[PDB]
Amino acid sequence: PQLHNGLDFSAKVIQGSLDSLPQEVRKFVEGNAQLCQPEYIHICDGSEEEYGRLLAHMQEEGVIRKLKKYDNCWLALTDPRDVARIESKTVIITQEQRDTVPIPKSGQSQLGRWMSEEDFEKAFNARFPGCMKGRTMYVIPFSMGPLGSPLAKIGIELTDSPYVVASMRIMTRMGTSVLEALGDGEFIKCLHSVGCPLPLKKPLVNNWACNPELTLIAHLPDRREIISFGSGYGGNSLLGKKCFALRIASRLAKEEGWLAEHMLILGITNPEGKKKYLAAAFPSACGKTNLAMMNPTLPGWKVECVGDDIAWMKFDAQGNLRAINPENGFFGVAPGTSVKTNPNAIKTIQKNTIFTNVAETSDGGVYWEGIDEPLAPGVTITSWKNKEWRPQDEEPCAHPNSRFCTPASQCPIIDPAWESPEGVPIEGIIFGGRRPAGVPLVYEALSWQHGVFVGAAMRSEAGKVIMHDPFAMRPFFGYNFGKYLAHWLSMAHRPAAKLPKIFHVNWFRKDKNGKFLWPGFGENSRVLEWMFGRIEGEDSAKLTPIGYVPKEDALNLKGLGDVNVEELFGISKEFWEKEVEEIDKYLEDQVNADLPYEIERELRALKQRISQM
Ligand SMILES: O=C(O)CCP(=O)(O)O
Ligand SMILES: [Mn+2]
Ligand SMILES: [Mn+2]
Ligand code: NA
Repeated sequence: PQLHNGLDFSAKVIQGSLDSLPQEVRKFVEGNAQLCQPEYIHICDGSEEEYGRLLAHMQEEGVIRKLKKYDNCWLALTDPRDVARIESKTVIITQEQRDTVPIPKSGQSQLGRWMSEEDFEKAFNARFPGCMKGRTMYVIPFSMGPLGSPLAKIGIELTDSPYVVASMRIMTRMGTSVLEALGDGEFIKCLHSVGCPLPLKKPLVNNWACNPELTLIAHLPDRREIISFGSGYGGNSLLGKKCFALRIASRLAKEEGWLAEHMLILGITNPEGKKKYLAAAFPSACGKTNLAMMNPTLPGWKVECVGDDIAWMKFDAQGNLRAINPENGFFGVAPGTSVKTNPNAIKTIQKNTIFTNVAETSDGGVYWEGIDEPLAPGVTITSWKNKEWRPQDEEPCAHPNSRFCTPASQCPIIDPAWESPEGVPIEGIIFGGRRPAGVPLVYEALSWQHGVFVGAAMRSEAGKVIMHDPFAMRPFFGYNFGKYLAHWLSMAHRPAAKLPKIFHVNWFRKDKNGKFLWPGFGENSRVLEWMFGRIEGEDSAKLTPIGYVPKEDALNLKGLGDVNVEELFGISKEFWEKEVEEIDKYLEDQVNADLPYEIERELRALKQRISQM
């Protein structure tokens, strides 16, 4: 309907048709075109042609550089103001604050950031009107999870960033077939703008459009909407990555009886052909990608990657905990990725990969701190800041949060079931963190409820600072963490549910001198072997106040040197008295009225067991 000419955006569509879009998709696209005023609308088809052309166009405009050493690899260097997810500008909108975050007893909440609907509407009106003037609005239809999966969920992302389009093609399954699969079904509304309408009011830095001062990443779970403004970077712009897959999804999971978790998924096979799938939640910088793509040292063992970041998990009718990786690629921290640390990642990123904020070598290759391979004499480096770089320099050549964005299918050890619509059966869940002192290499929770507590109690070294990161979900809870705990605990009361064994690992315990007590990397397969046997009901465990640890001689330590098993598995009453006390204070403050009875009980139990040693 029109008395004039200015609501139908059909004349502005440069690929696809508004008419062919499902009713509700058209309304989403058109309504936002009316608001943001793009010059053009491009309905993404996800084709190789679309992709290659968009890359070459970004290359034309100096937005990306081609890396000539590799096969179809690209490099983007950002405005230094726009280099990471910004938690302090990340918010969830609900009617009641308590539905989003528990109300703390003493201080400020570390478990989320609530914004009122009233405050958001003002913030929105101050940002989005006219924001895409002079730019193309790209419409990205994407599936989170295998296209056929009953566990999968579909989104539509509108963006004015070609970089976002290119990265979303890698990180999700996107294009025409998603629109066709969707039909008149429900979808998550994802709206993004770099917030730099043309003509530019402010200087463009490093050909990277962004609006740091107005950056805001919002989630409206009740409206099924993600709305993000001002950042073109990673988690802020690739709206499938954290906004959808963790924040919105955890809330949907809560409603629908499943789990959306910050977990890798791997499949491990023993030398007798028996295969098990495990999930693991680690905070930042704890070797998550390393574990997911591990090359095991133990003969006859195999490790295969399903995913390295997000797990969507639901018990089936038979009581199996079925998991899918909702992503289509890996968005990994580049620095520290070497042949020693992650050889399978090295093989993956050789081809069809977008790199962000890494150094470039003079022969068109990539470089970063901790890459652990020398350059031929003559090969020079250009840093992520587009300046000549030298190993003697005080500044890093790559940004510490620099990234590779690579197709999952390219992983040489990608699991054969990684896109099976039914998902894979999880038999073990692993929590862990960086703890230089006190916390043994591996322990097993005494029960499901103790296991939930272990997840709740997670702390990790960020003078250094040890901080809480329960379930590795601290920046990602879609709703009240106490209710999230209650949601986990409720799984035990599902009849037929086969509850996975819960373990906790510490690869990072140091001796008195500051030296790691565990070699790690591929040797972590020895810990995985113990876990495997424990799931199989093997008598390989010793009871301690914190859970079960390996018996003496239970862990395969052959081929290692003289590993200090005494200091590695040592548990001190003094350390754990302090540990349980600060967990108690943290939970009381941060979770307060919403702490489930069973978590308090697990806490009392632990205090009691420690009091008796
Ligand atoms: O969201 C981002 O930009 C970073 C993703 P991660 O924190 O999993 O490396
Ligand atoms: Mn992550
Ligand atoms: Mn119970
Ligand atoms: Na740039």
